[PDB]
Amino acid sequence: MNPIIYTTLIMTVMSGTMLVMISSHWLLIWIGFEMNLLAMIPVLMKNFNPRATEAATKYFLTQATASMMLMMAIIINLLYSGQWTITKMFNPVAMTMMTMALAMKLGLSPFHFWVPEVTQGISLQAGLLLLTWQKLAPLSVLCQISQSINPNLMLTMAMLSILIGGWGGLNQTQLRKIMAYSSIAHMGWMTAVLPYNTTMTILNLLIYITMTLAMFMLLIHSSATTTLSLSHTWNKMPVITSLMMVTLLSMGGLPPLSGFMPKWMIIQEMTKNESIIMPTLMAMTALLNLYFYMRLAYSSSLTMFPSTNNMKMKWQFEHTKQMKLLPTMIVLSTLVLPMTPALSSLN
Amino acid sequence: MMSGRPGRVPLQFLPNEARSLPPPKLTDPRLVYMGFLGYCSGLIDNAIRRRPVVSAGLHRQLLYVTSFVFFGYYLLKRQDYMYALRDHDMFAYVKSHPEDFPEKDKKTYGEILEEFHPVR
Amino acid sequence: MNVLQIVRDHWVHILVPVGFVFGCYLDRRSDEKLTAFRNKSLLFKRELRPNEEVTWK
Amino acid sequence: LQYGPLAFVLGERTTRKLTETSKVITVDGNICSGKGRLAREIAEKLGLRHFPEAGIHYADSTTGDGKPLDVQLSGNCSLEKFYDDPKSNDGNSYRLQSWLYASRLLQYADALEHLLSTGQGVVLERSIYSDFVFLEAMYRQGFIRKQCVEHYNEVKKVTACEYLPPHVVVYVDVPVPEIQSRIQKKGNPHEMKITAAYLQDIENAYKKTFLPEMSEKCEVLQYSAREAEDAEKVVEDIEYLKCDKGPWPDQDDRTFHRLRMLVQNKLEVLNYTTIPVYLPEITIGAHQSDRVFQKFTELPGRKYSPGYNEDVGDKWIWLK
Amino acid sequence: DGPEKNYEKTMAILQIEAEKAELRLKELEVRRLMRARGDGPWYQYPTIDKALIDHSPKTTPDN
Amino acid sequence: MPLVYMNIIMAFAIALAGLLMYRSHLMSSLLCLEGMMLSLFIMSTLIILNTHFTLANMMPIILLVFAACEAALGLSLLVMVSNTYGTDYVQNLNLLQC
Amino acid sequence: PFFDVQKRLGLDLDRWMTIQSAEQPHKIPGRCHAFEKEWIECAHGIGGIRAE
Amino acid sequence: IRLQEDPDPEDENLYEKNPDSHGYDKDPIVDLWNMRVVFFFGFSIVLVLGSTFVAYLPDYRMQEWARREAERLVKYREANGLPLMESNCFDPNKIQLPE
Amino acid sequence: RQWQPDVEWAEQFGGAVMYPTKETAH
Amino acid sequence: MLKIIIPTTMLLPMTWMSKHNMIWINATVHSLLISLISLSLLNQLGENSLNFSLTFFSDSLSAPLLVLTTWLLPLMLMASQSHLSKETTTRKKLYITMLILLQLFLIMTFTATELILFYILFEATLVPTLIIITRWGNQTERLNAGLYFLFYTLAGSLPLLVALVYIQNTTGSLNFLIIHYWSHPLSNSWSNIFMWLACIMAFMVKMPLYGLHLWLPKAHVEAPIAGSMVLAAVLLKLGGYGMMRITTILNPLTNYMAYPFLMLSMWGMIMTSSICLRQTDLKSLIAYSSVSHMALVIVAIMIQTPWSFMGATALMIAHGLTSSMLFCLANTNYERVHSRTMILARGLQTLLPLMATWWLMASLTNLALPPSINLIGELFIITASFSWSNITIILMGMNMMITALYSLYMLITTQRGKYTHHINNIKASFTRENALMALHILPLLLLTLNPKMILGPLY
Amino acid sequence: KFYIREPPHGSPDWLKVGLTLGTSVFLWIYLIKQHKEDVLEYKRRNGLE
Ligand SMILES: CCCCCCCCCCCCCCCCCC(=O)OC[C@H](COP(=O)(O)OCCN)OC(=O)CCCCCCCCCCCCCCCCC
Ligand SMILES: Nc1nc2c(ncn2[C@@H]2O[C@H](COP(=O)(O)OP(=O)(O)OP(=O)(O)O)[C@@H](O)[C@H]2O)c(=O)[nH]1
Repeated sequence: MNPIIYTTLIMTVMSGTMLVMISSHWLLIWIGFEMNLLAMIPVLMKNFNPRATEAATKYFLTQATASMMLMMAIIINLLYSGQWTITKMFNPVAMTMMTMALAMKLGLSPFHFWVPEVTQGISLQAGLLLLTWQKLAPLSVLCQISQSINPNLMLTMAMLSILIGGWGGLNQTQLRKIMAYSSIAHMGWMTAVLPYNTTMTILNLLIYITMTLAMFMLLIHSSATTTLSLSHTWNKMPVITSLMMVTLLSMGGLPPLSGFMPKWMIIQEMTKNESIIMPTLMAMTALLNLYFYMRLAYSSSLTMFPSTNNMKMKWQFEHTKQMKLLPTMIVLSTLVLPMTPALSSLN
Repeated sequence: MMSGRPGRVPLQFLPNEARSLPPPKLTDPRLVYMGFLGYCSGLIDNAIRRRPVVSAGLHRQLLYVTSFVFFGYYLLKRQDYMYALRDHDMFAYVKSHPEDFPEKDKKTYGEILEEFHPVR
Repeated sequence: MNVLQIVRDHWVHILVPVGFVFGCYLDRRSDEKLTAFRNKSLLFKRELRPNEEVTWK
Repeated sequence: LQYGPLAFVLGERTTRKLTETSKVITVDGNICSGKGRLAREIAEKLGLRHFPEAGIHYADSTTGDGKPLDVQLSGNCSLEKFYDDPKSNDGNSYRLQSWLYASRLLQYADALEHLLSTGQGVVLERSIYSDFVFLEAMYRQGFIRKQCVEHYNEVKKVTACEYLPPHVVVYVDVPVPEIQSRIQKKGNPHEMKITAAYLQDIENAYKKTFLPEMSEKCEVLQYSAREAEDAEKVVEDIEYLKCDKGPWPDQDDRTFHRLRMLVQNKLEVLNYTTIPVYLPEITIGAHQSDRVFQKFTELPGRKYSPGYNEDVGDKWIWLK
Repeated sequence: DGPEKNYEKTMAILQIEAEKAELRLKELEVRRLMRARGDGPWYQYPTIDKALIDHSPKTTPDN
Repeated sequence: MPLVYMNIIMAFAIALAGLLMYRSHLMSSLLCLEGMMLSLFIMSTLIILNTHFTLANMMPIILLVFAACEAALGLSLLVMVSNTYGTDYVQNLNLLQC
Repeated sequence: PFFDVQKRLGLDLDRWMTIQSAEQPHKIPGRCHAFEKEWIECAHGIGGIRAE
Repeated sequence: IRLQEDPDPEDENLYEKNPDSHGYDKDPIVDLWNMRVVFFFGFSIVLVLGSTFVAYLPDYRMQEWARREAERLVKYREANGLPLMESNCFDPNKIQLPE
Repeated sequence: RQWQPDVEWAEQFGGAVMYPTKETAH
Repeated sequence: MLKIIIPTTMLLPMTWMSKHNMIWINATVHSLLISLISLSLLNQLGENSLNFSLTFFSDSLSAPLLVLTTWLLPLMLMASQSHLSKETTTRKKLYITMLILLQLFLIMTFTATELILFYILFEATLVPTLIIITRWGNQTERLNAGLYFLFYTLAGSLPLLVALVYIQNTTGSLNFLIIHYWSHPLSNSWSNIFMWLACIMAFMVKMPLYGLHLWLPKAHVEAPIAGSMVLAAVLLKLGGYGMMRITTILNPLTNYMAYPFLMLSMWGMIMTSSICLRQTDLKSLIAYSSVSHMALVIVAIMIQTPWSFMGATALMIAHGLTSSMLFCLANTNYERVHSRTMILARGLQTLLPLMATWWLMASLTNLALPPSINLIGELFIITASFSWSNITIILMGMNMMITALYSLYMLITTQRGKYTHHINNIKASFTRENALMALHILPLLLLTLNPKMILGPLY
Repeated sequence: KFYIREPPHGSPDWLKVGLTLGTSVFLWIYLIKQHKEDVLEYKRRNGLE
């Protein structure tokens, strides 16, 4: 891809997301979604392998189904209310239909099998983009319309995302798949906290965005895609694996690392809303995420693995890609807990 | 909680009124800790690039801590303003609704019948 | 004797002592923020000394 | 600024600098078949620069002072052990072949970067496409196991396809018995201990897969020993061939950008040279890898990033 | 230091933390009330602004 | 809540069911998607024409505008699956399962 | 809107089409202009939770 | 065995090179200096001086104050004949009994 | 010498999934 | 407490930049001055807890444990450079950093004022211990050890977090002083029963209670020596300390649900002790003995009697010292033999007379020979339990009996016999370990002389 | 010297270094000026002094 073309496509993805997060008209929000979908496929197809074609397809048809469903909801709302403004749904059917219409975009419900597939098929950089930037728009729409959600549906969605993500992550050695399942689990956390206080949803989303950025760019700088290849990084470059394990402990949410602050704050919120079984359930089932986080950490830094002799030349040559914002990203990824009350800035 | 409060103007850090609050002190432990994050970010940056993490690129580390402190100051001012707004909306709503905030006819422990549990 | 090497070797040592002094300074600069009840507890509520204008620093 | 996406956005192309004289050549042949001689002759006759045949320490030449690092630190294998004791459980032979493959890979990478950056043509002694002749010739001689051969093929497919074949390649045809006599007269005791069947197998593997599959990728120039003796005629042959075969013509500036991106990142080039396959002569143990990496770190100029090591004579590190 | 040190320090700490505690309780109750009724500065929800409405005489008289 | 709306909504429902079920090909699913789009256009047009929301008649046009764009992108995806696969069927599209 | 840039810049991008009572071309009234106008003028600034 | 591994290093005892080894590190001078610092700080100023500290704190739990007020009120109550302690720790008169 | 992972320990999860079944197959 | 926090934090740069040879010396000496500074913290007001600031306070329960940790920190430093000699300087510096971060987290835990902050640092002790156990471990199931330890701790930790935030919403604050002064009676509601279970089971997991105690025979047995002693000596005390803090707002319900767990410990302390008798490894035997002693501390906690609390605190301190010393002795013998079965090297009393002694009073203190603080801490709990219920005594009376058996059994089977002829690597006793057991033993008898300090807040 | 080729950062870039210090001093004196403006403005807001 011509670099200018790639820049324009990225700008169009960002412009679609911005149009979603700044427009009041429902049609304009859908137009932003459409621009995002339209510009996302070539980014995946950048490397042009059959894996990329497979993943880009599976991405497309799911998103297209979700967007058409979103139109069905918008049109029903207009029919029953006569308003395009993004305030609240005046027809229960329209909203209990858009809840999953906006869900396949996030990929949390049983509408989640597409996420690991697309993540594994496409390249790692576009995987970072898909798992970080492609979630602000539907989450923004959900935040705007959170006033009129059916809490039972949204909470069931969040529970299923958490449970299946944590369980599926236990049975993959490819980094892209277990990161997709981790993203599903974090989607479940944020979507669970969504109906009560959207500020905690924003805080968890920001923490997840920065921390997944740090994790993925560490993966890119390590040039690893399978567990064995990542384990081999210790001989060539040990500081990457050392930061890997700390960032994985943050993935699991072990305090005093940054990853606890959302998991903590979310639990503080819904227990204020008389919800006690749900926070305990999520707190216990995050251990499934933690298990494969520690499995990845064990065979990356905590136990040095059989290396390859040709790495004698690999140590001889340094890196060239700068990986901008990485050292800052690790810092906000591990130690921001003492500045927890700063979440009031979001509110 | 406050995204729907009347009078809010979107997309601007401090809404002018916040200057009536005491600005956070430059010594503030929250601010200096955010400066510490600036130092740490320099350490990883040198370590991430195979550099003498302590002595390499003094300017780069110096830029890191300075940048963190500046955004640290504005975040702290923004942080304190919201908490001040939370208290303002609280007490104003408390005064505006006396019936929903009853007062308690204060009495001492000598008249409270607090049951005692024999610890056996 | 190469006293510059002496200081370069022995400047590891000063960190904990200066940290101790700083810690003492700080938790001294942690009671002046809690003078809300100086000579106000009824048990120790005594008069204010003519030459000593506070009960505790 | 080094060439990146920003340079293409700015307008830094490479079809502009690349001309007809910008050629990448490899002069290939049997052992001591005069390939280095003829490569040098075509080099300074056509005006093109010359990178010598990549060996164990060519990569050692690329980085730092260029002195050949310790054999243990630089791939713990020696050509002398190959020549003296061919069949042993330590498997120095396949380690030799793999390290030579990766060294020639980086040699071709630098060569491609050269004529895609400054436009000056490049000449070489053998390359990746002639690298397999050795490994197959050895394997046919009861030398290495087929698992090593399959690891070699899997590394070749995933670390050679991203590169593109040369412009022209010259073959110096010297008969194998003449090669045996030449090694007799050479004098080095290690090359005495050679199987003539191995030399005939090198010749066979050359003109059975290398030259045939070459002919469909670029233009081949088979010269006999006497024919390649008169270098003027071979250089005037390579001048007038057609220079119109292979993927070189149908090579847009965007694929030029791709190949420059690939060559400029050496860690990318040899990223798949260390794929996890766990071969008996390839897995350096955890303890051995730890100690050897520490030894490489204590070696001067290999502890910090190139240009930051204070022990070697750098300066301004504290504002660098 | 003397016992009065700890006595007055504990007075200040206890007063400050008790104020924090019942302020938190008041926060919870106020949030519940304002979310339930909406007659307060926060928890307001967006509604269509009236200035968008056009009052000029249309083609149909009894619009 | 009148009658024609029932028929258009029901047509959209069957088109949603048809999209969410594949049999062999990729073109058929895309056709079912554009049928969903057709039902959406007819429904929205009916709604806005009935309500005399004159400023909103552009909305079905923009619907069709992005409709054609998605159809084009989907069939280019099918072009690539045919180029790397010879055919367009989806059951043989399984290389990403592991 | 999530990040209402329109009110910040005072620029109209989609608010003209949001409601049926807005300034339509050639002053064509909506079918239910009067009811929409009354409902909108009723619950303006009162709050989206008090409106119901 | 498919894994190039060095032989396990022998368990190297410290005494073979300097017999005076204190079991701290290889170099005798820094080994000995670590000896001096531990045998100084662990025992002299922490074990001994610390024991003088803990044996000689100021008033602990005000037990001496407890005794020196205790015999005072025993003197008072036993002299005046009042029971030396009251079955109630708080005056029943000021306590308003329910119902 | 503490146990450092060897080849057979590495292969315990290096491929497909680390929980192999008949569904994993090949 | 920043007169102890700030120097501990600033101890990190010293090791992290010290030379290749000075890290051990500098860390040891400056940790010794840190312990000296924390020795002051034994200064305790009669009844008022020393409230240094809003977020930091100490009383007669937190201060002895804090002094124990600070005095302990040089001991891992002295016990580690034997098995850490052949390592890169950066790796050694990080091992030291893990130890300092562990001690720092323990100090903030013991001096914390709000229950949520206590939970934060209490659990946050997991990470440095996890790194120590996993990376620097030498045995096989160290990787399994880390998983078992982390998951066992967290499975109780998270419900505790939910209970604490619920308490904050309901009561108003998690501050210890508020929840004690403004304490309210707890009704026998089943939701309150589950709240009590959430507030109790985390600490009882780290106690450990019988049954869910499998993380110690699979964690302490595997960790490097420094990790092993910091685990057994203090990290076990975390649950007891937390329970002592939390039973203020857990009454009068406790008694009704005290019945299952109490006897679960009371019976359990027998089985563990029996498991000690038929052991094969020294470290496993010490771990099971630690489980039994901590179960006795559990019983002391759930009696909720003043005497029970004082005996509990004394037992925590004495058990920490004794377990650390026993683990150090086991490491010395194991390193000398490079194996851990307690049959490979026996009859070493003659070869190493000072080790023979160190083992003798290590066993004696483990056996609770009076008037050592171990014996008085045990006996106070025994008397409190007898006051609560008489029959307890026989079970109690069984324990030390079986304890005494194994308390001498290993000493009989490791030094009190005939040496093994084929082994010869047992060299002269390096004075490092002998000195280390000295710094273990003399404070034990010193505190025996004046047990009013380790007696707890009830004294 | 050691490296046959010139190093990527061997001789430091006077340019980027110059901007680094130039922006850092900017951030510092803007921070100070802002703090003084806030403290004086807060003093005159509620009429404290
Ligand atoms: C108060 C300021 C403290 C810091 C500045 C002063 C430092 C010295 C403090 C007093 C020391 C008195 C005894 C000095 C003995 C010196 C022996 C010696 O020279 O050892 C040097 C050596 C390291 O090698 P090198 O330095 O190169 O010298 C040998 C070259 N062939 O071998 C070595 O082992 C190095 C020296 C041994 C280590 C000495 C202990 C260092 C720390 C001592 C103080 C600890 C307490 C600090 C706080 C006190 C107040 C509370
Ligand atoms: N195993 C192995 N050895 C190789 C390979 N390429 C080159 N070598 C060795 O590198 C040296 C190449 O020598 P040649 O160039 O054939 O002959 P020469 O004696 O240098 O003389 P000229 O051909 O005239 O330069 C010999 O030791 C080869 O065995 C390869 O792919 N594999």
